[PDB]
Amino acid sequence: PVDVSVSIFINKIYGVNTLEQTYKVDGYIVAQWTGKPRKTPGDKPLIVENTQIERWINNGLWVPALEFINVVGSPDTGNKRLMLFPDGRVIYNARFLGSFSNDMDFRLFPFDRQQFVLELEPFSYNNQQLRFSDIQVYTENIDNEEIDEWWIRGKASTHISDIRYDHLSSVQPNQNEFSRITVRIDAVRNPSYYLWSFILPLGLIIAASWSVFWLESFSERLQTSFTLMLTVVAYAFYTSNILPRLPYTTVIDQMIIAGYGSIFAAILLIIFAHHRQANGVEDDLLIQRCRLAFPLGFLAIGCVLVI
Amino acid sequence: PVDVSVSIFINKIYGVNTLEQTYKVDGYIVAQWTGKPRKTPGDKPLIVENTQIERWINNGLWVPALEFINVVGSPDTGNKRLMLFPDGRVIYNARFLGSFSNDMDFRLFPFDRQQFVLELEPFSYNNQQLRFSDIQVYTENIDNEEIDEWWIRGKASTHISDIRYDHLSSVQPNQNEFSRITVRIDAVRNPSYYLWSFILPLGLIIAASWSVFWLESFSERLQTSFTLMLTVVAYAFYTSNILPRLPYTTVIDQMIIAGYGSIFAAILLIIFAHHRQANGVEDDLLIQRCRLAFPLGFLAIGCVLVI
Amino acid sequence: PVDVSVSIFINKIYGVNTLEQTYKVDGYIVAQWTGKPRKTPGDKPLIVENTQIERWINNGLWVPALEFINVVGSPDTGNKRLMLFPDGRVIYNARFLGSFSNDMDFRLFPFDRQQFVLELEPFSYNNQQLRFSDIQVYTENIDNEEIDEWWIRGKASTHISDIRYDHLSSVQPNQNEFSRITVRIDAVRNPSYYLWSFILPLGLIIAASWSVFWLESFSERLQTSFTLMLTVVAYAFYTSNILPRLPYTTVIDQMIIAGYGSIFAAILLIIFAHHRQANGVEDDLLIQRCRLAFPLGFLAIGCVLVI
Amino acid sequence: PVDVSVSIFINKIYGVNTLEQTYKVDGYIVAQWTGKPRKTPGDKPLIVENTQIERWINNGLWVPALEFINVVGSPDTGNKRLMLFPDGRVIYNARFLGSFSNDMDFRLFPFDRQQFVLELEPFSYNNQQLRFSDIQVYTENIDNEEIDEWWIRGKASTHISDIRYDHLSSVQPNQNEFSRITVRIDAVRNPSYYLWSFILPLGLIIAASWSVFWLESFSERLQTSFTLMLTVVAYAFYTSNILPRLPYTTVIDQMIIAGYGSIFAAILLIIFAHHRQANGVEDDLLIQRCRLAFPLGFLAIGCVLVI
Amino acid sequence: PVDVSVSIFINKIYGVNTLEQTYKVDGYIVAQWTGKPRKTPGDKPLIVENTQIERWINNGLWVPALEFINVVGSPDTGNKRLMLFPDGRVIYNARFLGSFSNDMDFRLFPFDRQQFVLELEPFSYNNQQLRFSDIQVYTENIDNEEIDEWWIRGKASTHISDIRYDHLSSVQPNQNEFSRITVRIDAVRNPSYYLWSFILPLGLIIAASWSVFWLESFSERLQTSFTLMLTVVAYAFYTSNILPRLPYTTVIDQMIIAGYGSIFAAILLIIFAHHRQANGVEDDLLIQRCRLAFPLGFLAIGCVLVI
Repeated sequence: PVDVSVSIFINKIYGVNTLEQTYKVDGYIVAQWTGKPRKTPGDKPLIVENTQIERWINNGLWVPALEFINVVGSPDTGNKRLMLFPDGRVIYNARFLGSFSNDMDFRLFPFDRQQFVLELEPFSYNNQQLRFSDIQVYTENIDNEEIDEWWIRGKASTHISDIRYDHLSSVQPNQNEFSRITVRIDAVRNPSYYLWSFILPLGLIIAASWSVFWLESFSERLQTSFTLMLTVVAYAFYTSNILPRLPYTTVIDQMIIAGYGSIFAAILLIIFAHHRQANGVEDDLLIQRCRLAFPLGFLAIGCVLVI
Repeated sequence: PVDVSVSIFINKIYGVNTLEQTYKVDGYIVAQWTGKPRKTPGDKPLIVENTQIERWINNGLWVPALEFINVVGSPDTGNKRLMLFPDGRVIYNARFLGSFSNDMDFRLFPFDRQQFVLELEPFSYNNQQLRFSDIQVYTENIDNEEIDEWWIRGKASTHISDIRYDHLSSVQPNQNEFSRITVRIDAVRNPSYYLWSFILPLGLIIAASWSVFWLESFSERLQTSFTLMLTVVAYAFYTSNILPRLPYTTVIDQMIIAGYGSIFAAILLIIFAHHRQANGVEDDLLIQRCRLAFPLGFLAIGCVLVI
Repeated sequence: PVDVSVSIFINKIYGVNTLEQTYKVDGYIVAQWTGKPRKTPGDKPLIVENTQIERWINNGLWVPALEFINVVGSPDTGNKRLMLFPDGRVIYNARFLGSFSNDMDFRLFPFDRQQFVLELEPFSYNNQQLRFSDIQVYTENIDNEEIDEWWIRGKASTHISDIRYDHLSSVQPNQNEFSRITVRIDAVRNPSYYLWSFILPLGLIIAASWSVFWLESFSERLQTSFTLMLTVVAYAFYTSNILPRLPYTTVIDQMIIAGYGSIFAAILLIIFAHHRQANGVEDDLLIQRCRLAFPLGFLAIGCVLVI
Repeated sequence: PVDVSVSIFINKIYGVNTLEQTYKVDGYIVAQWTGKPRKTPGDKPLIVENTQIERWINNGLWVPALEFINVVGSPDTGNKRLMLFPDGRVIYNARFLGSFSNDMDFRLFPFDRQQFVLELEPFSYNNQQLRFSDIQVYTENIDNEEIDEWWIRGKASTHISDIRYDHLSSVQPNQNEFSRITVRIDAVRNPSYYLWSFILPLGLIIAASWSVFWLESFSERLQTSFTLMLTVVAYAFYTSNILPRLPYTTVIDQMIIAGYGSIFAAILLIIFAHHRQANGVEDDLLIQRCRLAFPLGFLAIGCVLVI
Repeated sequence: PVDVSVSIFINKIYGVNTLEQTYKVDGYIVAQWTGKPRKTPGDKPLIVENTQIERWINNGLWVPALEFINVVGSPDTGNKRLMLFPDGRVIYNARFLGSFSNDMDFRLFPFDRQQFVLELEPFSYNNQQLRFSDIQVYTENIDNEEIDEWWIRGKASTHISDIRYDHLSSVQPNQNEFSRITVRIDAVRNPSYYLWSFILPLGLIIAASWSVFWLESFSERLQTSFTLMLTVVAYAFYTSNILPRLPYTTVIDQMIIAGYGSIFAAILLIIFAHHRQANGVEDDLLIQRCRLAFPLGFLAIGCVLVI
């Protein structure tokens, strides 16, 4: 059972695809195991770069393929390197840039909490053939959080485990529990842009919506909300065009519907005040003057939308 | 006639292109057949990964090319693996991510029922040369439906069949019935986002559109519906920018046309009310009070879209 | 002069690029020619798939490169196959997906008539060396016309010709008339979508534009025409953002100009009526009642533009 | 010093990238030079296609690499062909699609004059080793300019020159004047689409903007210009979203700014007219009748833009 | 420790990705070192182009892989060349196009000062094996600044240094200090487009926003600011649709927020004017006359952003 030691170096995690639930990761893989002692030129370890690695394999060098389980497509592999030591040991070092998959929940945008995951597992060798001895991940990140889209929080989380597959080859003794490495990097979204450029003005839009009750005439009260209605649509447009596409409603999407709700509610109330009367122009002096009622009733509905 | 057993493992179905009628599928293919017994090291199966497979083929290993009939372009092949057994049997395992084609009807969007199809067929070997014995498809997906865009319903539809080509090679006896595996996975679109962020507020727009008749003056009644027209255009725009591009009208597209219609009808009625008179400002108390006539008359247009 | 038989199988024509005058074609090419008889294992036809073809070419197998004259870039080749018959004949079969170029006029969009073209020609062997004997094209298409963007007219038109190049190598006898196969597929755009979702609502806009004349006051008449102006711009935006990009104006584009024209023309009349007087407020009783003049005057200008 | 004759065939120039100053060219390069006499099969010239050229190079065929100096990235090479003559001469033929760079000034859009340039130069061989004897360029183009985006003007300008590099290897005699072929093709933009769908309606907007002075009331005069301002915003949006992205202002971009100014200037006067009084509402009968002042002052300021 | 001299030629820096913090660089690398003296054909230096370089590596030619540290993905390599001199020395010349990463601060857009960086490091050989002797970078650029998006300032900054890695093999002597070349190119953004087409009219919107106080009636004063609000919304959209996406607010983003604030302040003031009274109709003749108060009160808040 060959013991394989892994070391992952993470350079950059970028380009999150919200729709595809995807993120790109650039870095290096280092895999080490001990083989049969070799005769190296001179006696210091022998270096075999890119092209030449295949040539060594053709001569029977065992270099096991390690698969990125949760990779989308196949990674762009940069430089490959084999370091052959005379005492037997082998070090496979290669740089990669890959597109990775993971379950991502974006409901509480733009205050989402995400975790970037890497899953490594031998493609052909089961737990009894190839075994992951240990793994350390180096997240060589730091500083300038206010410049980056994501703020990495913890340090790299690591777990070597054994994955059992129920439907495999015509093999029955016990060859089915491949050993799998799982790396986890926690991150939080930089909410600064969405607060100041979306939440804030949306708030002012919704706030200024309530100012329709301070209008004197009914004709004024009603027609203005059509302009106000037209505003929320215009804002829904600007929102939807810039925010990331998802198959569900976010906090902001809820806020927009709530905006649509306030205006349509105002429309009903304004009409109600005017034509529900006991003479003709009896605009319910108090209901037309609900100028504080549903702004704070909106603060009640606002606190429940979070609940 | 070589009997081949196939097993498909579906990891991810994502990235639907509505216009090209395209969807992406990531997974593994496993194909197995029994060859002439080989003498493997020890007696345990011999493993051959990626690069080395080609070399073995040059030495006379028969590894049949299985074509994905309904693939767009050529799929990204990840790791390749040949498992050679001493008793003869051969197992081909490879990871793939491909863009596949299938007829997709998006008329009743966002309430689609779609089906993702895979069609496997040997590229050069007919039914009498190579025949598909059986296939099981493993959709190891489950849970968290409200996070994913599509909801997979059944397990997997499977069908091995024989395709006759009328125009083929220089063969006339019977080399023309290639065997095809056809895998079908049914899915329904997650309508949650589109209902709350598109359907609902559109309804309120159309709803509030009719409130233009509760205006007192003729000028108020008329001028306001222009703002209302401008509202539907703005909403039609917001719709088009976000929704999937199609070469036909959807339910949503139809609602928008209906929006244009309701406003245009009111325009006609409002002008009519004022100018259908025996003096000049005889605004027909019944027609200016079509405040219940065509709002629920629109519910007839709504039931006709359902019929 | 080697006689070559060609068969093109068209699977899907999609992805028309309006600006580049380009369309994507997925399908198979089959080329057959008769060489000197071979000794195949047994006597059974020999099959050579992908990788192995190059090995045969290195050993002196003549497989002429057949170039797609009008392809942009180089096509995505799927599976390749050499079928070598013992009587001599050789069959090259390969799947391809390519982006093809052709002159495309989109002026009378969305009512275009286009034709999808393929041009095959030997890359290195002239007519006296290699000549295209015959070609059949199989467009295994039919049905689902109102689900698809294009309606195919013919089945497939073909023309084998000899292309004379006037400026080539320092060769003078007669080596310059390469034989070319040209396949043509006629198609018509399904204008239904653009009619209901673009032509129609634009029409309602222009129509309701004319309703500016049923307004009483001058201030109403003029101020309303500014909201009307803003609506057409809103529509111009919505149109261009969704419709295909071209280097010229379409039928839809002209309607938009016509909308702008009607309103600016209306602006001129409305101002004219008020200030062209014999007192100050003598609004010309007939010119203010141009409520029918240019609605049918636009239908006159509209019907003349069709000429 | 090997005399090399080159012939460039241009099939298609498309896909201008305004920001990157890039354009795509599809075509063929043909290179001919005379080597030491060969003994060819039969005695007529030998043809070598794609794959086989590398094999010939491995056995000592000198095929010099010709670099596209102004290519961005590395070109899509189609078919390669070596034609080996017994009298010595060798003819290299290959099809290419490449993205080329050139300084492109788009200031006077959509009335650009552009020139598409190709620069060819040997990668490793200087003027005394390899020299370009002559070059002819064939633009096999013609007809239907009103169908294409760019109108090719000239035929093709040609220039073989000697390029001196001052910093190369530690080499000193005179090995620094690589011979370079420079192909230039002039073209003019088809302004039809931009004129009718952008210049004109923008023009009508700016013109009709001035109709703000024929309004009676101050409130009307002022409030209308807010709708007028909102229109230019809408138009700026529609323009910029469709127009090519640039790092400078175009003619059309200038038109838009001119619109903002016309409207803001109107706002200032309208406020000015009103509060510059001998009572409160004494609007200077001539300043309210600046209905002719700055419309023709706009044509005076407009012609200065030509200066 | 092999002394390697490097020379980078920068052709084009283009395509900045604001979110990914990425820029594309086209150019050449030249690497020179002295090997063991060779016997070259004739006696003049031997040239080895593209394909043949691998062949030399197989026969034992040491050609060290020099890795681009801050490269995203793997660069597109154009022509490769090995120049082998008889005295021993070897020169590697290769053209490259790569996407590079660097910390990029875009806060003060469109007035960014950016620096484009290249980082070279040997992939497999440490400081005691391979040492960077010296490096010169040639940015053969100059002139035509008003045409390009970025204005290159310096002549290019250099830093040859030694990077220590702390976590590698079970190696203890001193092999962990790879030598790294870092090239820096300073650049400034061409702000012209964003000033005239974004900064300028946005200011006019804000300026004209204040003109709401020159309105006489209360309803006019209040209702007009809703058109004004909708305009800033309209403008926020146009800004966002054209300007580059970032995870933080820029000056322009701030200008828009300043607008939303200015208008909301007016809404509150206008409402305040109307209802804070000692009679009923005391619309503060003085506070409605803040027509100069917060135009300069906005200039007080505005000048604070410079400090």
